Amino acid sequence: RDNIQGITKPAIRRLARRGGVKRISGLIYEETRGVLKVFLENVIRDAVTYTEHAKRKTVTAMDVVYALKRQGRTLYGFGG
Amino acid sequence: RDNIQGITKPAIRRLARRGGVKRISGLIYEETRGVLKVFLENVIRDAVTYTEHAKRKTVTAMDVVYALKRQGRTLYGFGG
Amino acid sequence: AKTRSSRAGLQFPVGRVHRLLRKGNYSERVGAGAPVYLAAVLEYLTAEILELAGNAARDNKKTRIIPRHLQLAIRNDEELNKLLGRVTIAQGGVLPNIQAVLLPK
Amino acid sequence: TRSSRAGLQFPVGRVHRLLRKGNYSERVGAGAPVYLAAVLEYLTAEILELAGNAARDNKKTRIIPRHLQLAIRNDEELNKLLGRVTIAQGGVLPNIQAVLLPK
Amino acid sequence: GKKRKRSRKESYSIYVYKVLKQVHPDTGISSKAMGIMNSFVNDIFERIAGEASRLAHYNKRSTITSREIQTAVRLLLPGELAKHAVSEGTKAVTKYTSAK
Amino acid sequence: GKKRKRSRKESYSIYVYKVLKQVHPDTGISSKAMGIMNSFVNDIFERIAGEASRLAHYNKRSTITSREIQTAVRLLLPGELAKHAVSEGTKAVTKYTSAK
Amino acid sequence: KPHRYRPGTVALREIRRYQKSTELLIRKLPFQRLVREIAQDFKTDLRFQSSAVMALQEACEAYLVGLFEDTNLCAIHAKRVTIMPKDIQLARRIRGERA
Amino acid sequence: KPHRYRPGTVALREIRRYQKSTELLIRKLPFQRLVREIAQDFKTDLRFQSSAVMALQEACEAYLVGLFEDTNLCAIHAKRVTIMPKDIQLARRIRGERA
Ligand SMILES: [Ca+2]
Repeated sequence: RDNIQGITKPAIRRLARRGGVKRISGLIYEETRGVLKVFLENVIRDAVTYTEHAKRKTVTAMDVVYALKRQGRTLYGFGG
Repeated sequence: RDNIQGITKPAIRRLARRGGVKRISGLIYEETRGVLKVFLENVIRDAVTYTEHAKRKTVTAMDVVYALKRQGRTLYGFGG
Repeated sequence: AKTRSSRAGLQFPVGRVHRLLRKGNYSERVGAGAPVYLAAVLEYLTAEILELAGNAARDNKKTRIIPRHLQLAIRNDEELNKLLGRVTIAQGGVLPNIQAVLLPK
Repeated sequence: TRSSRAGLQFPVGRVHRLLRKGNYSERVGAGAPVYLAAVLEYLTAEILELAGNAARDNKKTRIIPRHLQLAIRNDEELNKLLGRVTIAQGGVLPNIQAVLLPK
Repeated sequence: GKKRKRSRKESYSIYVYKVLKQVHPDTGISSKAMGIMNSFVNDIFERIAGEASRLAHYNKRSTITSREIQTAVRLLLPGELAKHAVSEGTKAVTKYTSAK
Repeated sequence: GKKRKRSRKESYSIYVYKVLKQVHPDTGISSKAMGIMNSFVNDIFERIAGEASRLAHYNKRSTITSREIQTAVRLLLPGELAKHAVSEGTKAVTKYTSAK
Repeated sequence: KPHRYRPGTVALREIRRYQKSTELLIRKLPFQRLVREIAQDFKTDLRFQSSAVMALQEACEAYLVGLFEDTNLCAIHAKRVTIMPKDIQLARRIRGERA
Repeated sequence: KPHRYRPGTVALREIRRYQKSTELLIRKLPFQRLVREIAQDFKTDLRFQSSAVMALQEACEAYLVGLFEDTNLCAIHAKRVTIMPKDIQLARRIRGERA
């Protein structure tokens, strides 16, 4: 469908709050969706690359952990 | 006195010129010296480790090159 | 027969570590002292995180370590925070830290 | 020669010898070193082409670090490939922030 | 019960537990927390091993010895962490050699 | 005195010249510049081979083949650069397999 | 009179609340659909381990939380309290994510 | 008729000049003695290949130039044209050099 809107305003505000943000421009929310999307495209492309190299039709968490390590964004706790 | 002062105000001004800076606070010249010393500290520490590991009393260029690669600042042209 | 771990006074599996080294494409050959040295280092580090992660639990009035407890422990120690500066601990959350200028007067 | 059969200037046996000896795996496919070499050559070819054009633009018959730096940093993709690399005696691209200029 | 054993999956968790009971005997550890401790041990294994692999390779040696591990450790860990980790690795080698 | 010390420090420089002469006959290259090209080739050698090593190791495979080199190249190079690198790698393995 | 907090007071509460907690702050389903949607551009008819989507989410939110820290520092640096697109953009430019 | 350039004009000439050139901008000897001075604090009676100290300089100069570019944006971001210590500090904070 068209799911990027499903990253709602309030959910963006929540993340920003955890990030210590007090006041938030009206323009931030679309700007953040762009960044989040860019972030996902890159991580997933490498994940999928790993999946395809393994001749599988199902992305594993390792595919994603390995992709994340490739982006200098190591993740612990999903078999890493 | 300190060799750190051998990195003069005019040399610092040139560096910041190459980095496109037009106008420079007086305070920067010390601040810069701080950063630069910490930079060298970190790179030299790791180079000398490679030297001490090679059982030599002479730091080669390669020692620095491996130290600069480890620190994420890969260097071309010096026996890479 | 007693394990290489027991000879070395360790909890971590010196035999396992030695095999991982042989099977991980690091070198053609592996010294006997290597896996002993390594195992010990991994155990030390592990002990240093568990000491600090236990303290965060006890301070939360909890018996069992969770991801938060690890995170707190790690980021509140300058050295571990450095070691794991580019590492994300899932279900860790962040240290409470509100910038002073954002606070009321 | 292997490099000759593959259509390549870069040494296929050298690459194959470096793969075995470089602790990458137990065993190395015979397709591997052909392919890696060909890539290594292709990339080398791309930079030299552009750095050569940078030398041609400065009335020099010889490529110098600057010419390589100018080739790599004005091309989007190479710049990204070597983002975390410093090129010795390379210098920087002429670039002054707009607000710093006069009116 | 049901047929076919689930396929083996190595972990460090029994050793994390053992170290846990030395350091904090009255303290347990959650499922995901252990996944983290695992991901940690594996991270640092990889880092240390890789650097030792390189050290050995730079100085034209086929063999990773306790020496390489030490040097890698000095390169990788911060100050106090390296000292202790160097002490314990030395202790462990010393102790192991004399128990042959 | 002959003073025999051909240390024989290897390099890609002859093949860089050979490719330079193909893409620009009437230009050359300084010693430092040639050093940068050598660093470059080695840098990218390591990145692909290291990425190729991981593929094989992740998939429990003892053999780095040209498939592992291709996936590595897709991962490591940006969009267009990858496409052509794949093309030239594919072509090369084709042509090699036809000859002898 | 009906009670009202002044602008800024609930914002600070929300901070204290979410910094205390560790739970994911994006709604799991809309995220999962987004993961599947992006993944189609690269390869169609793809399955996902559930843990792979959780991993992907854990990673997204840690990235973005972190990015908001840097962003909040860039707004503060320009004597502002409000984050703006140019703050995010500068942060990212410095991190090296963007040219 | 004594000629005078306005504040900023020569700076602008210097930028243009230095961007065009590639030659190292710190005097080499004071640099070499600083490398030797710091090297003592890890190991005494250490010798340096000349190329080793040159690598270190090429390295030191690229990193600092680069940092000045990032610092310069931090100044501009705060509606200034003058770089200041806090600009360097934000930059290194965002780069992940300091905490
Ligand atoms: Ca060409």
